[PDB]
Amino acid sequence: SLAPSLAVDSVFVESEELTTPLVKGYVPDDNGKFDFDKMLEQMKYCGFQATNLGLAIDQINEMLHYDYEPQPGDEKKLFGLGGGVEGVKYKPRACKIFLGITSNLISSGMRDYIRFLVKHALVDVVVCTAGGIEEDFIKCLAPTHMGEFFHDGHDLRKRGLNRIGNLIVPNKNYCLFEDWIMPILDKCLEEQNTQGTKWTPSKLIHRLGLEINNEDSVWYWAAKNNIPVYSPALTDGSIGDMIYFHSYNNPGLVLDLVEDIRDMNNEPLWATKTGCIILGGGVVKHHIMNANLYRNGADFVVYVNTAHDFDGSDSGARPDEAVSWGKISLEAKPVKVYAEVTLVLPLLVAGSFSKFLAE
Amino acid sequence: SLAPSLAVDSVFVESEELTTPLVKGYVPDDNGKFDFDKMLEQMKYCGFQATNLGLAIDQINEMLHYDYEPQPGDEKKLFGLGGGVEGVKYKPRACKIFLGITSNLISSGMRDYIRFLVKHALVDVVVCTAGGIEEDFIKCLAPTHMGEFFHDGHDLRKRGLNRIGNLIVPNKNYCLFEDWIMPILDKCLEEQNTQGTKWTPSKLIHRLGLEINNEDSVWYWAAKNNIPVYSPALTDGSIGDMIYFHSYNNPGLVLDLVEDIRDMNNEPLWATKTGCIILGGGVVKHHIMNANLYRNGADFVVYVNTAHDFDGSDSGARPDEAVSWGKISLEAKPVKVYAEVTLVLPLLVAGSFSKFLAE
Amino acid sequence: SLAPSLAVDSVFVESEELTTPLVKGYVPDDNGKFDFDKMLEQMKYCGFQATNLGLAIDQINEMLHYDYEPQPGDEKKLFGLGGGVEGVKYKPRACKIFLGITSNLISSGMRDYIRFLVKHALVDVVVCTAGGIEEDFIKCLAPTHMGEFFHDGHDLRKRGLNRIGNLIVPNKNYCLFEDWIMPILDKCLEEQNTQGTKWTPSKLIHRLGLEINNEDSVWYWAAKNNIPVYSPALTDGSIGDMIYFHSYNNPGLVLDLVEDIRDMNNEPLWATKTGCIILGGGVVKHHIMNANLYRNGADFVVYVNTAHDFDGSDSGARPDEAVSWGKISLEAKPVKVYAEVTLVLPLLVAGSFSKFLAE
Amino acid sequence: SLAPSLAVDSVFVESEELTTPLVKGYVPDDNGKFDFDKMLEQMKYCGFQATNLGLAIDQINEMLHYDYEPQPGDEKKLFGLGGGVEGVKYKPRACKIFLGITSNLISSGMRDYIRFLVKHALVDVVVCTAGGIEEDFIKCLAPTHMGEFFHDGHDLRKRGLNRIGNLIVPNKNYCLFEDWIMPILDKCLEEQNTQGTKWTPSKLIHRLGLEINNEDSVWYWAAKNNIPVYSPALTDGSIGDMIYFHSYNNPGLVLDLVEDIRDMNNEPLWATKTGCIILGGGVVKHHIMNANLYRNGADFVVYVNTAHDFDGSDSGARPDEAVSWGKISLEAKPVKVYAEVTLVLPLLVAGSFSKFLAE
Ligand SMILES: NC(=O)c1ccc[n+]([C@@H]2O[C@H](COP(=O)([O-])OP(=O)(O)OC[C@H]3O[C@@H](n4cnc5c(N)ncnc54)[C@H](O)[C@@H]3O)[C@@H](O)[C@H]2O)c1
Ligand SMILES: NC(=O)c1ccc[n+]([C@@H]2O[C@H](COP(=O)([O-])OP(=O)(O)OC[C@H]3O[C@@H](n4cnc5c(N)ncnc54)[C@H](O)[C@@H]3O)[C@@H](O)[C@H]2O)c1
Ligand SMILES: NC(=O)c1ccc[n+]([C@@H]2O[C@H](COP(=O)([O-])OP(=O)(O)OC[C@H]3O[C@@H](n4cnc5c(N)ncnc54)[C@H](O)[C@@H]3O)[C@@H](O)[C@H]2O)c1
Ligand SMILES: NC(=O)c1ccc[n+]([C@@H]2O[C@H](COP(=O)([O-])OP(=O)(O)OC[C@H]3O[C@@H](n4cnc5c(N)ncnc54)[C@H](O)[C@@H]3O)[C@@H](O)[C@H]2O)c1
Repeated sequence: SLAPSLAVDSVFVESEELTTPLVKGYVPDDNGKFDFDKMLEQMKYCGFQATNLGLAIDQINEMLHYDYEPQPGDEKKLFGLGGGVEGVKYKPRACKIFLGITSNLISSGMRDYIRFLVKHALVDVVVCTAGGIEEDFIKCLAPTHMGEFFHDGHDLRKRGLNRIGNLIVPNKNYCLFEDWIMPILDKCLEEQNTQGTKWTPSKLIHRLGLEINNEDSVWYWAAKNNIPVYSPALTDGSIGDMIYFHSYNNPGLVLDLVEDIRDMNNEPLWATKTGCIILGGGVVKHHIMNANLYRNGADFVVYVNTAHDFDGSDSGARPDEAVSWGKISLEAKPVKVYAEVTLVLPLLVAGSFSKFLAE
Repeated sequence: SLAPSLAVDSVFVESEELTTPLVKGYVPDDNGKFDFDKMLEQMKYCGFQATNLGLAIDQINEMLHYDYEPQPGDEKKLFGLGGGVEGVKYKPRACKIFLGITSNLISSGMRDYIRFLVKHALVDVVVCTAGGIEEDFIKCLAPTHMGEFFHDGHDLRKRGLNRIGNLIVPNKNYCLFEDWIMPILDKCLEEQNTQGTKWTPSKLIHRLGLEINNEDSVWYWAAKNNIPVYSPALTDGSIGDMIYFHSYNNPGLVLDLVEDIRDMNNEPLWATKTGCIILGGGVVKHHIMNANLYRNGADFVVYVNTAHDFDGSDSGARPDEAVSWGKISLEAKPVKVYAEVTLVLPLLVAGSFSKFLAE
Repeated sequence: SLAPSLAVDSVFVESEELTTPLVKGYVPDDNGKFDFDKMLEQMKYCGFQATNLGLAIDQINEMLHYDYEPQPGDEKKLFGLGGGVEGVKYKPRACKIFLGITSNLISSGMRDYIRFLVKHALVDVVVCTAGGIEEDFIKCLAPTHMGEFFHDGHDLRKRGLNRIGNLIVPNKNYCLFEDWIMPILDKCLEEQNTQGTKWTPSKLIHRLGLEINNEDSVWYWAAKNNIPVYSPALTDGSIGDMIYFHSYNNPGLVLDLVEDIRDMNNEPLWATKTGCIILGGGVVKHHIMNANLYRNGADFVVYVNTAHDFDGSDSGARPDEAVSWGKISLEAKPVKVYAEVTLVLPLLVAGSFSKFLAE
Repeated sequence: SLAPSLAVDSVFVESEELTTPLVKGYVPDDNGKFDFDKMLEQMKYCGFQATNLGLAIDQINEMLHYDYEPQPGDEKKLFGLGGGVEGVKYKPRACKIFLGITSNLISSGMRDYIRFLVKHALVDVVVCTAGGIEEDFIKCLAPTHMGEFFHDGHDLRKRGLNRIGNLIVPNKNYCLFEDWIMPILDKCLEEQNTQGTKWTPSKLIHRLGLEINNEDSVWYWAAKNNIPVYSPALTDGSIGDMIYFHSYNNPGLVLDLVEDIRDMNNEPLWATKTGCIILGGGVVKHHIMNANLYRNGADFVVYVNTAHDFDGSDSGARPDEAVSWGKISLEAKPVKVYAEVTLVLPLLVAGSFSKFLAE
């Protein structure tokens, strides 16, 4: 017959002519050569989350390269200056950068990428939950092993093997942590009692960083570079266990949240611009983004996480939700990559931080 | 031709005869009648997450009905006794029950289901992040409104409308919270200074529950029933904001984590059995499950959350991972429902808690 | 000191006064009674996906109750008339309804809810992938059993036990299917050869429905009610296996896609309005939504699935994407519930289809 | 006091000493240099999905390098020989390789990586849904543009702009496709009528590949290298639309599934070993894995997809489920990467296919 006219008209509508960029991947070379830099450059034009990874690289580079001319009479406010450690290259920046990491990222090999950022003061403030605090120190005492996601936990428990995803922390590691930290907690309580020291999570994490005295440790580098590290639920993990058992041997330690919320929420107020790089969700994400409401919004933003907004969670909220709160500025152009961080962070570092440090 | 013999042999293997239950849904009645009780009863045999919901109902009923005969010379250790509020039905239990909730569940209408559990002391300890603490009190001052997931946050911010998923909290609600809480913080600091009171998150949440003095509030009922509520990152939210601004008007408040980790981790040690019901992930999940390591494992367990274990997160970890740590006992038969809680909790309550209370 | 003025101004902005509905859950009764109808009624005001479930119930009720006055000279075009089966209640409708289901929903106990809809001609066209076609017939020969998600597949294979999620299909079930279907395929090929019959997936599924001749079967009811069932990849499953082995014993069967794409894409063109209810994603979702482009868009739409749009997949695309294509009309108000269907479909049926049938 | 002895004993259990590999990331160089090869090499030891990506690279390299000594009297059965195109490097292999791709991967820039594999006959059989068939040809006529996930579909439709995730296909592209394909369908129907040609999806896709006659096209290279391409729902997309409208101008085309299920399910039976690389889920995943049941299982397997098994879907099923069916051999060591393919495929190619081609 003749096809229905409504179908013809609906399937074959006219379209606007577009001048936007085109979708195009990197073409691997016909001789087997593989150009990683062209691969990385084309991610922005590959679509779906590869495109968001490219936009996130762009966003971090805007943080690293932001500059301005101070108002008459003002001096320039700079960040990333470092703690003057011999031989360590630092690069001053006009944008202050906050890093949030979930604890499992320190369990993973991302620890080595994060350490690189903190060693060179390429971020200025870190928020990390308690697991990521303690496991950085524990890794200076004993390693975490490769395992598998599907191995019966009954068998692991009978062997004293604690599972974190497809990783294994033998429980002996925590006995070694106990041996290391108990004399430090004794000294901290002695200083509280005799010198009036008022402990908070950030002050304790600074002290533990100096104590571990080991260049393999992220929080050692944070302490050496005077990078504050906040962790308002610092007792939610093995450090909490150590505080628990310590307190029956030596009672009276106080760990205060109030001083640390003053200090955290004041962190974004001096800088001309702030950038936030949030790897994972939960407390570290809300703590950083809420602090940035105090300056009427973060100016540059990257989220990388596996959450989605359909459950109403803070973890899953899009950057757009944070705009409604004032936690992201009205002028920002934020980026979320929907991905597991171990697949993403290495290429983010290659495309932004490392290139910047090489200038 | 003749089909390949390897294909014949591989496609048509013999099978073992099984005596396990059969998959079978509820058959709605041909006249339009719908029997919700038969619907609920058949979930266990429907497959996929409906089956897990049925198993979770079974698991909670095992918590509610667990009983034992004390050893010679011992008395029976009971829970769920309540605070003797007039007219309120309570039901003593030999299993102690921990409830963990993410903050957004209090933003949602799940607040009414959770309030029911706390009012009747059908749970004994709650862990809830700061958002769920404050928004329960705020809802006694002003309501949260229905919105949508896709409404530009630039427009919302210009209108002072804070978005939580598809919900809206007008910022005026937080000004009302400020008016309500500032005199309380003044009094708490006065008691710290003159009576030596040592504030912790759980002690403060108890006090705020009594202060709101309103039967619509979950944490009012927790305080009246002497149900401890822990929240180790209590500053990660609007209460943190209020503490911040209060502290410039009236400095010196201390909010201690150490006493609260002693108290939290001792909560599981008296009971003959413990059950854990964890709605959502993050801090509330780790805090409860880790506490239960101190008794060598929780005995009954239900998780309901939208996370998955592939990212190595604590939120996404299966119950099997907690077994490896000793946080779930070797003899437990735990259940996870992979689902958004607002779709699940009402039917869990119908199938377990409500039926129990009606006995 | 004095708190920073920028922080004061940013945290305490003024807000617009709102007249939108309020978030409010159902309050279970203090004596243990549980009112499922009030539970269901309040889902719309509970937030997150409970709200979307309430909106989806509303959307389906709009399909079931849509009515109009024909233009002068026209008669009213009605659907849901049924096939005149004795004793079966039917309810004519002016909105034509398409149902899409993934194969695993027939493996599950949702088979009983879907059968209810098809028996009463509460939907007019179904699209279902091959697994859901064959397993409906197989369940008339032998049942599917309950199993578990975590049981080593090496052990299951050695026992001839095929796993579908937490369900088990003993391989003997497929040998029984072979015995049942081979004489039918013989007859179909005989009719092709002697009567010129031109087989398509929808024509074959109709024939298999009549052959099974069993009121337990969804596709039996579809055939009796002259509900077309499309499945353009009908060979992607056990029916494909049976066609394969049959063809070496008796070659020449032809199964044509061309006639079936004419017939599928013409299905939406007569009705005054169309509604689409898509349970799961993949082929069934694209096939139905694309067909509705031929009328310039579906008028009412519900999606229920576990996919997300971040991967660019057709499965994960929001209704908004289908609007851009013309597959959903510009005036529609579509609804997606982000959830596993076994947790959702029973309450959708209770709130819409069953209530409608009871009128 | 003294800490409870049960807590001491439970928190500080003894652990087995392990000899398994250690978690360790790549350490970016302190001068800003970034070694992509060491990055890639360390993924296996980074944890979570980076580890699975490393294992997937290993699995593909096992496919590419598998070799064997034929039994006495047999000759070696080889694959990847190519179609003798001048200048194109091919590498014979004893393992036959199946590639499955969802349609959106051809919409994306992954088209360029996939084309590389097909051009060099580094895979032997492809299964791709209809969207990925047509959009490869359409891209030879007009490009796909970059867009965004959040742009109102009402506005896009009024402009004739079809959205695929964050990509845009102007509808004019489909009018150009119509102009290109209608004379081909005319000729195919002429050959059916005058020469008895029996069209199937794979035979049509071969013909369209030769017709486009363009080295930018994946399916051109498949046809030139005699790589069969299966697509049992080939009408589920724009090719289906074109067949629809063509059939009213020129009726009688038949597109048969039966011959194509014989041919697909026979593809795995000759090779000494088979490997399956499945990018995305749905039909392409089931079609390939089910075919491999016919040889009693695939020997090497990589899945990369964003699905999870909790919904019982075929898309979300772990490799372990396919073992239960016999679709994966009992001796295989399969790998799934839980990730969006655009973030994963480039590094899979760099680590396996490209290195292999360079030998
Ligand atoms: N994970 C550990 O190693 C460990 C150890 C001890 C204590 N804990 C405690 O558990 C509690 C909760 O842990 P948490 O705050 O680190 O967050 P979490 O593990 O609850 O994760 C929060 C969300 O962040 C996202 N996320 C997590 N890992 C991701 C990844 N690799 N890639 C992308 N997104 C990811 C996910 O959406 C997840 O749901 C903390 O208080 C922590 O101290 C954790
Ligand atoms: N959400 C709010 O209303 C709000 C308000 C103020 C502050 N905050 C703060 O954000 C921080 C993180 O929030 P959080 O600890 O409540 O958890 P979260 O929002 O980070 O969620 C943790 C994980 O729990 C799961 N989850 C969340 N909601 C779920 C749901 N409805 N159904 C099933 N699973 C769900 C998800 O996997 C999610 O990734 C807290 O410190 C909180 O105080 C939240
Ligand atoms: N699953 C079986 O029982 C079975 C048996 C034989 C053959 N197959 C074949 O596998 C192929 C692919 O299967 P399919 O088309 O049914 O879809 P699928 O299993 O590939 O699912 C497609 C998407 O739909 C969503 N989905 C699936 N189940 C869901 C659920 N319970 N709740 C919410 N969303 C859900 C998910 O996002 C999933 O990724 C088909 O050709 C089918 O014939 C399946
Ligand atoms: N997507 C298009 O461009 C397009 C165009 C026309 C027609 N269609 C039709 O839609 C139907 C369904 O599409 P489909 O079979 O391609 O699969 P799908 O889009 O239904 O995806 C199936 C599952 O595969 C996984 N997946 C999809 N994209 C992924 C990604 N980038 N990374 C990781 N995992 C991913 C996801 O779990 C998804 O649920 C097909 O018949 C197709 O022809 C699609």
